[PDB]
Amino acid sequence: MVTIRLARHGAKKRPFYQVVVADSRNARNGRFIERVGFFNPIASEKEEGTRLDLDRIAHWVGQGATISDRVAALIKEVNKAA
Amino acid sequence: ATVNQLVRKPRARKVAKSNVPALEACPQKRGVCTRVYTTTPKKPNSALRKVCRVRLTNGFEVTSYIGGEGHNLQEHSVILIRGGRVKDLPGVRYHTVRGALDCSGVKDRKQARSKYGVKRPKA
Amino acid sequence: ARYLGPKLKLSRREGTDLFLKSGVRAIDTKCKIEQAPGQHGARKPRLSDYGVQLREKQKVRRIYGVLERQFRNYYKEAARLKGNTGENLLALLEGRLDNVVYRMGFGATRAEARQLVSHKAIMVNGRVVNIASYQVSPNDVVSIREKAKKQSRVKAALELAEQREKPTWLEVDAGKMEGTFKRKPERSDLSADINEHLIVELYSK
Amino acid sequence: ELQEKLIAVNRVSKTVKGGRIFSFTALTVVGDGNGRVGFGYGKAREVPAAIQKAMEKARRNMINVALNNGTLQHPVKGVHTGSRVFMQPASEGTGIIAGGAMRAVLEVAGVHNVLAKAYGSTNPINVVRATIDGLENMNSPEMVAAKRGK
Amino acid sequence: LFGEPDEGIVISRFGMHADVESADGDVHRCNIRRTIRSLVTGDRVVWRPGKVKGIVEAVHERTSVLTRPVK
Amino acid sequence: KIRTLQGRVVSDKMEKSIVVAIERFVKHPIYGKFIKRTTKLHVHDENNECGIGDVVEIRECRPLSKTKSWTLVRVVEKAV
Amino acid sequence: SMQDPIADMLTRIRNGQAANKAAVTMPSSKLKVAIANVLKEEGFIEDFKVEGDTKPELELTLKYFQGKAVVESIQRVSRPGLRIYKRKDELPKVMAGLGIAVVSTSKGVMTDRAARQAGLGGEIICYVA
RNA sequence: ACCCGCAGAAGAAGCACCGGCUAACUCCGUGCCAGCAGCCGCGGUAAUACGGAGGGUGCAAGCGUUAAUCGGAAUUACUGGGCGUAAAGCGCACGCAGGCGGUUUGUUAAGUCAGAUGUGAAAUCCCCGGGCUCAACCUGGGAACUGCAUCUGAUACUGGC
RNA sequence: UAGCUAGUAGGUGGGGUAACGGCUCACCUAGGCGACGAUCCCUAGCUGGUCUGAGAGGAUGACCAGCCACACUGGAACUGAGACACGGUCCAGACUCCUACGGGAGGCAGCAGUGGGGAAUAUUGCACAAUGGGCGCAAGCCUGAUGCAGCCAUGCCGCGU
Repeated sequence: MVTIRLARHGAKKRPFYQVVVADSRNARNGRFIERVGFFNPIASEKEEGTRLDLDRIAHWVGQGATISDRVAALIKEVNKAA
Repeated sequence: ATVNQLVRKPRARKVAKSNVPALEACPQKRGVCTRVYTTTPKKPNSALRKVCRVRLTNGFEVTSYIGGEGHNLQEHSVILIRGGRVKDLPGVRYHTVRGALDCSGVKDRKQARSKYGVKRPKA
Repeated sequence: ARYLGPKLKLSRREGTDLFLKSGVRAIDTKCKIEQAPGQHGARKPRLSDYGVQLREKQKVRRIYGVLERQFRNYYKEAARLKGNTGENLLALLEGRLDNVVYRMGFGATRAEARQLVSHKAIMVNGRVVNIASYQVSPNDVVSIREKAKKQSRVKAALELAEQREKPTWLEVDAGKMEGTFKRKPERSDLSADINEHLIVELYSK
Repeated sequence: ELQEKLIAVNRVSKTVKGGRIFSFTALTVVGDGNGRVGFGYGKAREVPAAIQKAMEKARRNMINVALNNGTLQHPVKGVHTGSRVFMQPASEGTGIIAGGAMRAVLEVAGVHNVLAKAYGSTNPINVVRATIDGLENMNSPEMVAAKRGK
Repeated sequence: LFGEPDEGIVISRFGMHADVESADGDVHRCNIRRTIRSLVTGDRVVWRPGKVKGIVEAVHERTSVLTRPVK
Repeated sequence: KIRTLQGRVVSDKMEKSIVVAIERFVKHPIYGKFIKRTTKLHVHDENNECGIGDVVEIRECRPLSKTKSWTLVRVVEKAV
Repeated sequence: SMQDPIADMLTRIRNGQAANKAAVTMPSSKLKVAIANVLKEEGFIEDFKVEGDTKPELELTLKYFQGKAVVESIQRVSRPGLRIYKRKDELPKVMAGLGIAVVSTSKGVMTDRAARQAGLGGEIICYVA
């Protein structure tokens, strides 16, 4: 039942979403499995960016874990994966 | 002091600022004067000071000062207890403040309003 | 806030430069200075060092005209530091836009200086002002932004800017509606009251 | 330095032939160095008369202060009676909250790289005296193996 | 403290107070003001209520015919 | 990481239920000195093959019984 | 003492140097000598010279630091109620920022300076400036 | 979000202090009263303090109060506090527990002394960057991984032996 | 709170869970337990971490993350692995209502809102836009989860004033 979802993070309007693994169970956030990147949609220098760390994701999924479309953002972000 | 003794019964760091017990809590209380009483101060300060016992609802029936010059109505005036005792008064524990709402207003004072004088309208 | 306040009189009680009744008669005169502004309540100065030091820093706070809320903010930043807390604070303080609105010669009084920034009427190359609480950059062409452009305040200010609190560090300009804060304020050029073991000393529990 | 601070003249009471009289007697610190602070106990009958008698006295013996960085060579601790005192070598470049019992004498020493704090007592009489006793002790070294090779 | 002046005879010394039986006959445990001091039981007093507690602010102890040390 | 520990059983007539001391130190620390922090588990004894001063190794296990959850394993030594 | 030898050692020193017993002699225990050595090689004493360990003598010569007593600091801290020597140099130091305070390592007693400084821990067996 | 126009600041200082200490005190009513009054105390005192007036201090859209905490308090002492007498030798013993005993090498390696590695979650705390109207507000990066937890070397130390 | 044990423990065996194991009974053995502080009582939900304090430490536990405990009186099983499920299971009941009055019937430690309590602190809110989780084949739907916004200096940072 493992899930990789985007926890809408960063103070709203600017979410600085942060793609994370958690049990798809929480409607929205709740239980945390482990972090896995970010997608910051507003104005930032670094250490603060937008992360997609495509590799780890793939290990989880293999054995059955799921991913968002704002991870699809992340995935297809440079068409990084796409 | 052998460690071995000490260890057995350890010795307490925290603070140690103590004098006598004080009570309750709830930032305010819902209370009205039992009666509005009047007491002496001390002798060379040769005065008389106006007060009130006060049933609350966040513990303890307190006797309370009603200050500056003057005080509230007798009985249960609608009185506001906004805490107190005095340096010059042992062992009182919540006081009934005027120049501050419920009460009457601290009469013949206007030399303060957050405290004393008037309970001017909290802007 | 500006914090709100009345200017020549003030100059009499704190007794030092803090950069604030800018116009054409300022301090003393036509009504001196130091011959009261009270006539009852100052009648037995009940000083202590708290006093001396209070005033000491107070000057400095006022020298920049900053709210205490903010002043504090500066103090702390400096304090974290490995350094001798004090100095680094001054750079910081000085570093703000209001400070830098008078030192380029747009503002003069903090109030005025700010007044400009405040009313979206002095700019920086510094995180959208409308505020002189803003803090200016190395190269900040602290530049004029509308209804003040070499107007009265600014034009005259660009003068005394030059002589402000010698900004060797921020290139005091305001004539070109600019004022290129080249780099941060440092104790290369003072304008201080305290000493860094009077104020540093002063802060203490 | 060359500074002196007049720590205090002191109203004492004798309690004489007739009334109960009260004096000034002065402990003052003087210092003319980090390496020299001297403090003297004067007697007398006025704030100056006292201070002077202190200063004088103080100037009598102008002695060690915060060797090494304007800071101690080594942190030192002070008793005098029951007084618990403390001073460190540091920098004043690391700051120094320049106390009284730690920028009076330190000031007339001139140095301030030494950070201090006294526990217990409010009595300078013993405590800054103990602070002084606490400052002194920071020795004469004698190598990068000083004590470790005399 | 103050109240309304009224007469009374001091029925009792109330320790701390003095208790005054009024002109009417009404007994009021009264305070005794810092201001007055020539009070004794039997004095006819001006006592006042508060605005029981009373207060005494006038007395009437008539001439000597007995003391202890001398009062 | 390890929990087959060469503790020691000592308990006896403790019918088939003897205990192995998986013993330890704990320091009384803030206010000083070294005490034991101690663990006994009635180990594998199971007819008391955890014995008397039988410095018994035990291997951590299932409860094989109420406390036999340290199976014994060894006995290494005897001690006084 | 009756129940901490280093603390007598230390104290005997204290009382020794105090009375500027520029020589203080007492039995060696293997540590004692060893420590004494370090002191020896750390000016505190310049030497000790020893006889016996189940029998007595370990004579330390305290110098004068500089006319003033060598040590002008020394005292027990390792009672049977107390050790605070954890491995991996999880023993740092106190007033041995001036002197030694010889540690005992993997094997041995050393100038602490060496094991201590060196991260080798060394057990901080006794205490000097 | 952001962005910007207008006039005038229009619509923005009160609030707390001020008898010391403590930032600030007078002038007057009261005034040995009525009171103030954190703490000390101020209350005849013509107030400073009361009470007011006024004046002064100290603050910013705040500024005060309460309830209300660790802090300083080394004031319970770890750091870091105490039995001749200031709160500290049992009446006195014995004495089990407890704890603690010499000594010498040898030895465990356990503790210690040497190490390993994992394991502290995350926040990303701190540190230190960084992000946004400064700032508040967003993040990251070194730093929470310690110790656990477990291994082990040395073995003097320490205890094992 | 200085006392423990018969399901006691163990043994032993069945018994049981998925299963470990008295774990449990059956039997036995006598076991089987605490003054390194047990038993007893309360109290506390408890952590990352909160608080403060130089720290020591102390405090703290937020206004989170992490975890639980707990979600109409008592009882009582389920589906489901999991839930004896804050608005999924039976009665009494409590409790209150239903009720042709028997029988029965009936309930925001989710929310606002309500009662109102207390010092007092939140819209019968908006919103799926995105965000998630669900459902739904799925499409979709759902989603007071949620987003955005409502309501309170209470708590922060500023311009202003």
